[PDB]
Amino acid sequence: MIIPVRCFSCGKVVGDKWDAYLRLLEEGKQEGDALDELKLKRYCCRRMVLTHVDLIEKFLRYNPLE
Amino acid sequence: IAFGFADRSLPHFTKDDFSPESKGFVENSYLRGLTPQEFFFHAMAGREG
Amino acid sequence: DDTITTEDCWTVISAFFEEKGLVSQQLDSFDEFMETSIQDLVWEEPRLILDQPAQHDNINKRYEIRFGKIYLSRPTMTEADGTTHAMFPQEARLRNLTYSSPVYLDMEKSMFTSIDGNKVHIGKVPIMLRSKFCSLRTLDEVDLYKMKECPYDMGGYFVINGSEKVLIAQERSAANIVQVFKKAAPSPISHVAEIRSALEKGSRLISTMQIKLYGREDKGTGRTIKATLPYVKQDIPIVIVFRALGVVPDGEILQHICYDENDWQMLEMLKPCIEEGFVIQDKEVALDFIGRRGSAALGIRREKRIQYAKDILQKELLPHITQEEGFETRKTFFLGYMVNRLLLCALERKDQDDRDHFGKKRLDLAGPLLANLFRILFRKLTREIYRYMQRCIETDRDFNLNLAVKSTTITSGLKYSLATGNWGEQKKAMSSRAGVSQVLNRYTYSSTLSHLRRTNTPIGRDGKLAKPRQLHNTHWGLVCPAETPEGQACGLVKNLSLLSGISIGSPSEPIINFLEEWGMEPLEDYDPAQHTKSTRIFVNGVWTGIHRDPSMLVSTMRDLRRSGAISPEVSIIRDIREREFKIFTDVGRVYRPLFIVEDDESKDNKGELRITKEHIRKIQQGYDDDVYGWSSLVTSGVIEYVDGEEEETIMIAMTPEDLQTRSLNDTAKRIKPEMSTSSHHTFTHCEIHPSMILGVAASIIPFPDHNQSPRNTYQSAMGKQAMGVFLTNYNVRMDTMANILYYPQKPLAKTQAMEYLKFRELPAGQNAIVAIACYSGYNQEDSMIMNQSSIDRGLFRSLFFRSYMDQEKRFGISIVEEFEKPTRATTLRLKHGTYEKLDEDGLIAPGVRVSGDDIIIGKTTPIPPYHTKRDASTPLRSTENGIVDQVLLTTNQEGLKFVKVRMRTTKVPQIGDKFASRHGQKGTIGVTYRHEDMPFSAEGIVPDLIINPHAIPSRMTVAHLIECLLSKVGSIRGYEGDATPFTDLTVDAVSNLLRDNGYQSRGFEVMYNGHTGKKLMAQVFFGPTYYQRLRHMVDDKIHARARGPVQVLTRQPVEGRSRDGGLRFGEMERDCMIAHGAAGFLKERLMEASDAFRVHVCGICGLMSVIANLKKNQFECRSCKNKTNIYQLHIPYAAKLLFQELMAMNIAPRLYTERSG
Amino acid sequence: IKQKLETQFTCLFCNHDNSVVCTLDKKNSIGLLECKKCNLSFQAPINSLSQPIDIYSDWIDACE
Amino acid sequence: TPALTVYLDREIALDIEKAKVIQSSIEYTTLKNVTSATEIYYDPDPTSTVIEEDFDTVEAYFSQSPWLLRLELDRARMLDKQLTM
Amino acid sequence: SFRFCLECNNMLYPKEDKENQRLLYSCRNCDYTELAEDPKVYRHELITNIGETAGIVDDIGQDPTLPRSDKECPECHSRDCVFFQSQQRRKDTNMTLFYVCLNCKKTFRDE
Amino acid sequence: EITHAISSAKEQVQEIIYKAQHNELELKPGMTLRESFEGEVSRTLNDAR
Amino acid sequence: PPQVRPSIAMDETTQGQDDLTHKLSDILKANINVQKLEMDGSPQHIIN
Amino acid sequence: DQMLKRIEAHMLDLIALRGIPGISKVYMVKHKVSVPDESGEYKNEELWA
RNA sequence: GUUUUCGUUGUUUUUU
Ligand SMILES: [Mg+2]
Ligand SMILES: [Zn+2]
Ligand SMILES: [Zn+2]
Ligand SMILES: [Zn+2]
Ligand SMILES: [Zn+2]
Repeated sequence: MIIPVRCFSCGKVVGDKWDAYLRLLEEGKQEGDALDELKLKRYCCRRMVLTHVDLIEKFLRYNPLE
Repeated sequence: IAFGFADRSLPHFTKDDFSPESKGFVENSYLRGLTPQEFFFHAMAGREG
Repeated sequence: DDTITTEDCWTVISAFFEEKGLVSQQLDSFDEFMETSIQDLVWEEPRLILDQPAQHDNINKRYEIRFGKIYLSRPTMTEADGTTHAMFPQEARLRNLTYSSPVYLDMEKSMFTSIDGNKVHIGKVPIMLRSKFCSLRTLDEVDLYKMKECPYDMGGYFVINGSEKVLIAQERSAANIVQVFKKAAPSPISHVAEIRSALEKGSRLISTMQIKLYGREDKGTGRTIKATLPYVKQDIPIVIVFRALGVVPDGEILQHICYDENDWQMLEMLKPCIEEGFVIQDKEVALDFIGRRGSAALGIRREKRIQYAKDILQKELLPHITQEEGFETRKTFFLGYMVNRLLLCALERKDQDDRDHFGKKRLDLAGPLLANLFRILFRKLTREIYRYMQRCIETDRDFNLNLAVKSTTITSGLKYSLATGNWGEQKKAMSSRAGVSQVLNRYTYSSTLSHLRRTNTPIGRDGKLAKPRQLHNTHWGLVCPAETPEGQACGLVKNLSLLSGISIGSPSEPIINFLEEWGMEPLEDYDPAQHTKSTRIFVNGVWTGIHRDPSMLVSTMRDLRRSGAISPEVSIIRDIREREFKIFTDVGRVYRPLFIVEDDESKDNKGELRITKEHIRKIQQGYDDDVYGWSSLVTSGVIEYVDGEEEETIMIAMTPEDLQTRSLNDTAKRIKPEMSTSSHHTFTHCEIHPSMILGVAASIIPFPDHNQSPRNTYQSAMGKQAMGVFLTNYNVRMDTMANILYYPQKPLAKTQAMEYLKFRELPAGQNAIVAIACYSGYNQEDSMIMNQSSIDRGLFRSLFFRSYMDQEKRFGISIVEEFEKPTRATTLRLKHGTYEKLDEDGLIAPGVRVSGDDIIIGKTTPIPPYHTKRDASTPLRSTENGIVDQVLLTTNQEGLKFVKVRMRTTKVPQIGDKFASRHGQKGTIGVTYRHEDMPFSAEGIVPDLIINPHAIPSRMTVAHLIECLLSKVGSIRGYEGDATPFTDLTVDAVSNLLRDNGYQSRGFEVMYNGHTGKKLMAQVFFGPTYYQRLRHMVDDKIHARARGPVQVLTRQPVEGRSRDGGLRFGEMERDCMIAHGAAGFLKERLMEASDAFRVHVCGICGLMSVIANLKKNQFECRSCKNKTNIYQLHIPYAAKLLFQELMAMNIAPRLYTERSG
Repeated sequence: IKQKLETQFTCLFCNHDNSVVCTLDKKNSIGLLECKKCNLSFQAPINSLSQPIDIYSDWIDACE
Repeated sequence: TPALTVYLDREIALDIEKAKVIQSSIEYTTLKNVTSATEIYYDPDPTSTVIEEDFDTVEAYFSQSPWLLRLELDRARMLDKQLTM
Repeated sequence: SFRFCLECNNMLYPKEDKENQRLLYSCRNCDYTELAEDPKVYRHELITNIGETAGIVDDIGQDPTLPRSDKECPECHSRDCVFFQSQQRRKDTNMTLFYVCLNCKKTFRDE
Repeated sequence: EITHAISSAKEQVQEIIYKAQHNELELKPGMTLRESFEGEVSRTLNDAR
Repeated sequence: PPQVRPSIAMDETTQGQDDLTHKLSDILKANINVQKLEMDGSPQHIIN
Repeated sequence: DQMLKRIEAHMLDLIALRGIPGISKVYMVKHKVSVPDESGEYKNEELWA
């Protein structure tokens, strides 16, 4: 859950791309070209976004105590 | 590796299948990967050890 | 219609799980429990009669109670203040309650004084959390969104007192089968024909019989046969019991035994049996013979002796065949043929009976296990009505009838069996099975799923053997061949395969009708001459007919099971060679769905699949083009269930390639059967996928078929204990341990069954960068080198949660302890920890930075008598730090406040932390190095972790190399790579694509020494891999003890890292020290580091019998009046204990400080 | 070698526990029985497949 | 594994067939090893027989209880044993 | 081959009548005393190789799991046949596979 | 070379199969005919590997 | 000595009596029963 | 009749024909025993046993 | 107030 702020293998600012990545996904688009559009050049940065697993949406769909 | 079933080591082999593939001789290397029958035979050997 | 590919097979498996799933067996088992099993167990004896024969003139005042229908209620927990509410599982967990519902019955009364409705509460039944009567069954997901349950948490267990207990299914031998074994030669018995003849329905033991063959060859006289019938005190000859069972002439005994009359050897071998039974020439003398040894009482006389022998020949002898009258002729024929099989096995004309083939074994699920336990508990329920309606029948009072029904009868047996683990009664603690029910693990999500699909063989190490632990060919495709426990339980405790389903239990009578539909020849008709080669037909193991034209009937049964009129799981087996046939519908026989290759050679589909792309498209719709579910494929005759006993009689195609019988030089492909002499192969079936021989855990490994099987087993074992994310609502659960990864990552290498496992959604591990070399020298010996930058960014950072449970207690009725802040005045015997964190109610606030030596839950307990209160608090664990995640305040069941405090900590890797790959590659961290010191690539790229090359020569993980290569390729191309076993992928093509990726085909790349930037001479194989964090850390085992608490009895250092345990010095360590000449060292290890007391013993008697007082300086040996000849002894306290029990056993071990000479 | 058996059988005459003695003589294939308190006698036929329990059972059949 | 490492004399240790004879003289032989078959007759006449299997044989050898203790032996097993019936 | 009496049905014990000096098969329970077709009393061969052909079932030709072959068939002459072996479990059971076919069923050797 | 070595060993195995299945396999000292077949095929396939 | 079979904590403070103590109590109560077997009416088998 | 069978069964086993009792079989075994050379060195010798 | 106070049976699973 939640993409890392900094790239584990490299250290590039990557966090502010997730919403953009979903935007790219919506138009039935291939993955790799979209990642390249996201300036993901190092394949470490590339699979970090490619293979990230966000999980808060199920956690947030739980009705909280407040 | 003997014929575990009735006169056969696997249902994919036949009765009295004296040929190597039906009795546990590996025909592959670890590079190539192993067929399911002989994979089960290597499982035999590993569990034996 | 067209050829069947792999993705079509995947779609078939999608239908399979969308209808069945993987809990279907458990669900249907427990539903069968409370839909057929419970009612039958209730009404298995529906008649309760009492009487008062005397006067009232003369009368039979007949108190007669008739049983009736049961009642099921929806879960309601009934608070202890009359504020009754319908119970929700979340509340049950929060308040430590049992997922149990009340049940009721109609035990109506019928009074019959002769001259000669009512709804009581039976008890409260714990319920499996996804049965049809579960509280949240009809409620939809949004309702579930209001009750806070993890949608991926898939039930299948039981909730008792807030603890989740799962009933482990127990595998046991299928009954009602002949079991001839070779008895030891130095014994009068040669071959033991055994049959556990017990009622098929219920699958419960009624009796068994073992016929033993006496004598040897040219030794031990004739080949006499005398078996010990159940409850007889002597081996009675078989010919004699044949006389007693109706057929007194011996030719009838042979007509029952002899069925190949062309043989003379068996005739001359049964001649001695005729000679010895010749003393018996009629049924009367034979029955008296049996009754004399029948273990009955004395004075029964010949008449009742014969009657009891006849009954025991009738009941408890072949009870699965019959217990009533009329089939004693069937008894004679069945016993004759069973003796014949015994004799043929003795002659070794047939291979001796195998002891592992699952076809003779079943699996008792939660259903029949609970059925048996309920049988026990209810058999001690129906009787306490009698044992109370006798003390009141003499008074003939207006009995309430709601006070004689001790309803907690069936509460406590189930509570003890599910809580302690012993399936029986606490009084009968001995001879009880332990482990059938165990606490559900939620360490990881699979720690539940796989946990819900175990099997166990409860034989015991009574005789070690390898057969219960060794994999067998019959285990192919039916169980996971890599998932096994460690040493003590390795091989045992076995898991299913992926597509398995268990027979929930169908009535056998429909099968009886299906078989009798083909002109069955009765067992009475079975004759040596007439039926010289006819087919003997058996049901569930009971021999129930003969036939001479069996091909038509077996074909019809096969096609009918393809149709669905026969329950699709019912096993049909045709023993062509031994002129036999057998149908099995008993509970516990496990089946796999096989693609139905046309076996009747009448079409091109012979050697092809009945299921075609039409069926695949229909399934892809999810419905039918006028529904097409999984049962649609099963009942359409294109896929059918098969058991192992059926499997050994069928020939199955591995992949869609060898279906049609076939008619170069590639070093990246596998091998099918050669087909050189056997030019033809009519495979009757084909698996949906060979990769489905795997297990739930095995469906995780990338190419598990390219690595050593022992490493595959190690992977299977470590997979359940690998760190990850178990449940979505981990927070609302107050569990002993909870582990959640900061950043779960879907593996770059994936299987296709992965897709079904939803591993993208609950991934265990991260894709981190590894390079192979020997750079630091610290990578040796299972150690890895780590990138510090990734750790700082949080790679494999995680969250741990620990829930402490506390509660107030009732010493009396009003005497209660309270959760309050301990102080120096009201509280005595305080502890050095800081109590300040407590505020008003002995509860710390949520979010405070808790640590050890600090009280988190304060409790004060009364002292038995002004200043009569003791600290009973439970502070945080000494070497544990973190922040309080959550504080739950509730009550218990009745009246005491119950608090659940979960504390949260962040875990970060450190030198020594344990990790493993998906290829058995396990090790700890050896050293961590920062970015600048480790070498970089041409693009200046460093790995996250470094491993030892020495694993490859030794551990030989080719699949790890393939995984790393595919990982590089996927990361560059930006997609999820597939690693499903038994697929057509080739490494050479991947290397070519890597060339296309502008990278070296074999993955090598120049590193530049981090300290110097110099091009390291070799080009380093360097890229991503999917690894997993493991439960074992370094700092949980660091433990030093110079002096701590000592055990209350031994006066020696305690054991256990929890309570400052000492190092238990093994005896081999003593021996090696002795060989090392370590006298003083070992002495002080036993003197100062261990128990050491000084005493004053006598010099006359030489015993410790001396009243001793150092301050008084008086030492009087009351034994010998010795005061001056008293010696001081500084010896271990354990020596004092030894001397003590030696004295206590009236033994006098006279210690002497001198030498008698 | 003859084998006396100190049986625990109780006869109906003297109501003395530990009184009946069952001795089998298979040299002549003929059994034997006595008592130690009332000193009764009993005889039953013993074949190649006969036991002292058979002796007592046949005695129960005969006397009663 | 009861097994005795008998060392033959130098001249036998360089010999085989005499060593073979010693080996056969050490290998315990009973008719049990070499008995091919056994069929007991009650021969009606003590000094002859009425069966084709031994008529000429007993006519040649005979030149008491008529019950017959008859058995057959294997010629090949005799010659492998290096014995005769 | 041993047999039982018609009415006694117990063992036909072979014995001598000294008056005639011939072999009998006389049941002891009753007066049934039959003559012996052969004065042979008890045949107990110490090498057993019989019975491997008496117990043959008809529908063995309709058994799908059997191996195929290019081996020959004297009777059915099918060019795709099955091969089984002697039923003996003896240690010295020679691995002489007795070939068989769909229509033959005979226990014949193609050695 | 590996492939043809394995194939040649398989052919030798099939030859041993034929000899055993027609009793043409000469008996080894202290090694029964079927077990001789199994053992010699084992030796052959180990030689293959 | 009581040190040998001390008050062993069945629950933290609540001590369950030692197995040795239990058995000693049983033996001694049986012994006192035997001591009572003489002065009372003991019809033969009761003493046994 | 019975005594004839008893004697037959007994003497099927209690007729010692030849051989040393307690020795079911013997093996014809080589031994490469070392013996010195007349010139002074050593050399192995095949000796049967 | 120097000092200063927890334990066991049974059950399961485990760890090179
Ligand atoms: Mg270790
Ligand atoms: Zn990166
Ligand atoms: Zn003294
Ligand atoms: Zn008497
Ligand atoms: Zn008769």
